[PDB]
Amino acid sequence: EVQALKKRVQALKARNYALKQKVQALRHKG
Amino acid sequence: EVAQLEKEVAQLEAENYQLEQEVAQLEHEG
Repeated sequence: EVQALKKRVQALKARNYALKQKVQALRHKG
Repeated sequence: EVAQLEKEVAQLEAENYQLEQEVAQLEHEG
């Protein structure tokens, strides 16, 4: 956890959380 | 959660990467 990795995880779910939400919106709606 | 981050990364790294590759084509025009 120690802001060793805990500081890097925020870089994966940060943008991922956005796409994961719009992903289906892109393929579906167009 | 030190032993959790080690897994918290592979968790997103697997998803964040799975989307970034699909989103790069899905929202090509949008």
